[PDB]
Amino acid sequence: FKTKGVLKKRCRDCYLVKRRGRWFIYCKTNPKHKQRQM
Amino acid sequence: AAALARLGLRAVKQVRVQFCPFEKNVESTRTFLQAVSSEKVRCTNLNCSVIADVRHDGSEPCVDVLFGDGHRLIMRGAHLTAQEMLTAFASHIQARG
Amino acid sequence: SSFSKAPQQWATFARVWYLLDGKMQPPGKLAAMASVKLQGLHKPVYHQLSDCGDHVVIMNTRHIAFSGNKWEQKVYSSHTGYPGGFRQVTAAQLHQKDPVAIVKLAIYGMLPKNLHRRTMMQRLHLFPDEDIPEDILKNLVEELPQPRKVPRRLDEYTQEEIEAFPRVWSPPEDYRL
Amino acid sequence: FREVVEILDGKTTIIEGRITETPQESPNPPNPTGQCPICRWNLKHKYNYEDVLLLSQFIRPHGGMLPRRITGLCQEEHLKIEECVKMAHRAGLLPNHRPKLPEGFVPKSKPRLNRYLTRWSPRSVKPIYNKGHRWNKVRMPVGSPLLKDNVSYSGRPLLLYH
Amino acid sequence: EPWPIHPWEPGSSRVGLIALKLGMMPLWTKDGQKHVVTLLQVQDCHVLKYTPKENHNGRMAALTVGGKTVSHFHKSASILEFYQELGLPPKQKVKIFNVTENAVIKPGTPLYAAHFRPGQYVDVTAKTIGKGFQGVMRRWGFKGQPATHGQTKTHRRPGAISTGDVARVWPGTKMPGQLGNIDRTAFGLKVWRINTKHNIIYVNGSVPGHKNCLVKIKDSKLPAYKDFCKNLPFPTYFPDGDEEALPEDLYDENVCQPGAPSITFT
Amino acid sequence: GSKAVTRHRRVMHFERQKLMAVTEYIPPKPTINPRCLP
RNA sequence: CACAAACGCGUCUCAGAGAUAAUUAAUGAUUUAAUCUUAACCUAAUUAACUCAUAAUAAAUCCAGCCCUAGAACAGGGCACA
RNA sequence: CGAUGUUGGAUCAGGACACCCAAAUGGUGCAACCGCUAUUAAAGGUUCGUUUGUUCAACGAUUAAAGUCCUACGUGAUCUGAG
Ligand SMILES: [Mg+2]
Ligand SMILES: [Mg+2]
Ligand SMILES: [Mg+2]
Ligand SMILES: [Mg+2]
Ligand SMILES: [Mg+2]
Ligand SMILES: [Mg+2]
Ligand SMILES: [Mg+2]
Ligand SMILES: [Mg+2]
Ligand SMILES: [Mg+2]
Ligand SMILES: [Mg+2]
Ligand SMILES: [Mg+2]
Ligand SMILES: [Mg+2]
Ligand SMILES: [Mg+2]
Ligand SMILES: [Mg+2]
Ligand SMILES: [Mg+2]
Ligand SMILES: [Mg+2]
Ligand SMILES: [Mg+2]
Ligand SMILES: [Mg+2]
Ligand SMILES: [Mg+2]
Ligand SMILES: [Mg+2]
Ligand SMILES: [Mg+2]
Ligand SMILES: [Mg+2]
Ligand SMILES: [Mg+2]
Ligand SMILES: [Zn+2]
Ligand SMILES: [Zn+2]
Repeated sequence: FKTKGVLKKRCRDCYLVKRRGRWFIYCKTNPKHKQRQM
Repeated sequence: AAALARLGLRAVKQVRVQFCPFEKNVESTRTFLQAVSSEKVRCTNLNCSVIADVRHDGSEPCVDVLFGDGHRLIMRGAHLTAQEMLTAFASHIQARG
Repeated sequence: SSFSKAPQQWATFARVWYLLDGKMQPPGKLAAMASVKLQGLHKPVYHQLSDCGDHVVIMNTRHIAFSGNKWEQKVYSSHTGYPGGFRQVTAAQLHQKDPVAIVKLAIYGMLPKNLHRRTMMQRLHLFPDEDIPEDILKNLVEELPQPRKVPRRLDEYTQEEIEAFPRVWSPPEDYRL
Repeated sequence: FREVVEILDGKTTIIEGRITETPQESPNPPNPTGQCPICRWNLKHKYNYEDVLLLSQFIRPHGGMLPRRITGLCQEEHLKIEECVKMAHRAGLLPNHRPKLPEGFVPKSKPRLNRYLTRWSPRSVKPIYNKGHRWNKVRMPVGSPLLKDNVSYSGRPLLLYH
Repeated sequence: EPWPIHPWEPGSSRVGLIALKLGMMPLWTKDGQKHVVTLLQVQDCHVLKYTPKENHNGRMAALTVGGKTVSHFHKSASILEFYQELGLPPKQKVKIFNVTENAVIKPGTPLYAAHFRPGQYVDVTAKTIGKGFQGVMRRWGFKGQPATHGQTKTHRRPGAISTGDVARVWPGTKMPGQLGNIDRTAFGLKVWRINTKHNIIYVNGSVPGHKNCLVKIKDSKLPAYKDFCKNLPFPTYFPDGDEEALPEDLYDENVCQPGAPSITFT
Repeated sequence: GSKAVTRHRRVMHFERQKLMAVTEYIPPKPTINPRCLP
């Protein structure tokens, strides 16, 4: 996970989900694409 | 089609879809037949026998799946949606077999 | 009207016991009217120097309701005085520890900041449930109305009202819920 | 309404789709020319979170909302009704619209805290430890900004942040 | 007329004793180690009054226990009247024990050192040795200033006591004052030996308080020794019930008894 | 004393703040919303 | 250690439950698929704090004098076995 | 400026988290051990010595680590006066 102010999908498999009050880029094929909105 | 392809239909013997095209509630069954008789489903298992029975007076579209567990899954689809039928068939395949 | 001086004085300045049900009521709206009654601002004979102040008995304190996310957002901060002794407890945790605490703090905050605040707080009785001692119960005069009208849940609705309310839309027959 | 029933007998499964009678729309809508259900029944800017008799007309038996393409609402009314359903569910209204779990209903937990007009999810809000001074005050949101257009008889605007 | 005796329960709590700290004695274990034990002598321990659970705490009942006898001529009228109604001579130390409702004992019942058994853990509460108004160096272990490198009249002062900006000293400041005459409890002291003839308990380690002081002893409340009350006499020890005298000395399974084959290693 | 052109938005006088608040734009609002009107 | 004591360099003891943040998954609508949910329902694995079990104190109106391992004074414990 | 007495050190430290250790995790060009980053957490710790008045700095031996700062560059009606 990387904490960022702007979330962008780095591939076609990234999906954006709202959890715990924040926005998240979750990725299963590339786990390094995990982003968390600060 | 992709959902069935990613399921490993190697353990299915015969699938027969019997329907009447001139009815008004066979669209879901026809879509199910198209999804289950796709190229990927054909290539994921070759010994499976897919049959499409066409009637005019039956007025009851139904599907029958016989597979080598000695198991018979019969679904008489008159109001069932195609997506629900596919999900139920996939769940049963991944459960038994 | 033709009372003697002493009984007229006693009647005019007599203390009154009020009841207040706090079930599903906002603690702030409870505390505003409780503080009004405690100060005596509901008496035309009220004065700051006079000791005109009535008793308020609040029941069902454990069943108060906070509007919005105040249960998890509102915090209460205390300091024991010793270094490192600053505690900030959430409203839900404080309610779990002590049901009386939330409404007690609300009334204490809404009361005036003079030395009479302690004296008129001694005249406030808070009970977590409808378990009031008979000594206090025999003193009650009237029960004040609840400031908030509690809405009724769906299964509490009468079948007559349910069928009377119209169907704003017609769902399709083939749809599956 | 449609239901799916499953029958198991001798390692054979049969699923059947049964259609039962469903209620229809009331014969006389006050504004029949409206293209939208709420906006033709004249409930626009008229319902709140506590109007369960209207909010439960179109929600799934397990509390989920119904799709807009099925209900027929305009987008703003659909969003308002979804927010109202969320607020009612959090407040405790609609108690029969939850899934049944006999195994989980036995281990009772701490008593539920009474609440209403709750905007956020109860498990997603962090306590405001700082709370700010008068010039920079951290306000607690109450209700939803989607319902700020509701009719106000007293004339005072709704305090959505307090 | 004894009160009914209830069976032991997993969440039961026993009454305690009020003994006298006699002294300290060496003791040896069969593995060769040497421990030091404290002698707690139960001189005259009695149950004085009983208080119901709902009237005392709402969770456990309270049993009042009195220690060694004192003179009638130096007690107050109320205390003398209470002991006259009870039927016992006045006691020096009076303590309250939180017990469960099934372990209650009738007031006036005596208690003996056989209430505890060799191999057990106990809690010992007593007033520690009072050292009076002590300096900060001995009260809190503060390091002093250097001795001779130029320091003027500061060899034992606490030094700085607060911070300049605070403009006050915090309530938790460590400063010279009283040290010692306060109640302290030692937890988990092992019982090695019980002398029934003299009613003396051999408790492992040290015991707070000076010698010949009244000591409140009870079962250990540590979670590691919660359920050792099962094998012990639950209500209390009754010497007149078993109709068979206990041995003069009851030892633990590892205590080197005075009469020993002078253990040699193999 | 700040210059006429700054980088910190150069907070205004209270009278000017009230003037801007009063003169804030008010968009027209139709009597009936036309989305799902006929 | 030339006081009966003090003392370390010497000896003894040191604990259960809840709770969480980040982060994992189960069921499942808006979006009849999926989706840990600023969607409800019960969910489980989970830091340090922090509270609470639990522990200590917790018998009022005798106090002249004399001792004390109690104490600056005041206080506090003893003065029937001997 | 009809006086707010200074560096450093001794004693005692209060606090912040922008965490050095200890604790729970995400990603690694993460095979394991070592590592590199980021998230959450401040109840508790964060050594002894040679030179230098030294804060710093170099060096020796270790540690789970020898954190960055604020506190009148904390603290001289508590101490030193090496500068
Ligand atoms: Mg002394
Ligand atoms: Mg020294
Ligand atoms: Mg000098
Ligand atoms: Mg000197
Ligand atoms: Mg001098
Ligand atoms: Mg000050
Ligand atoms: Mg200017
Ligand atoms: Mg689903
Ligand atoms: Mg998944
Ligand atoms: Mg406690
Ligand atoms: Mg005395
Ligand atoms: Mg000057
Ligand atoms: Mg001056
Ligand atoms: Mg410190
Ligand atoms: Mg942090
Ligand atoms: Mg670490
Ligand atoms: Mg620290
Ligand atoms: Mg500076
Ligand atoms: Mg300074
Ligand atoms: Mg100073
Ligand atoms: Mg200095
Ligand atoms: Mg000086
Ligand atoms: Mg000089
Ligand atoms: Zn990706
Ligand atoms: Zn509409």
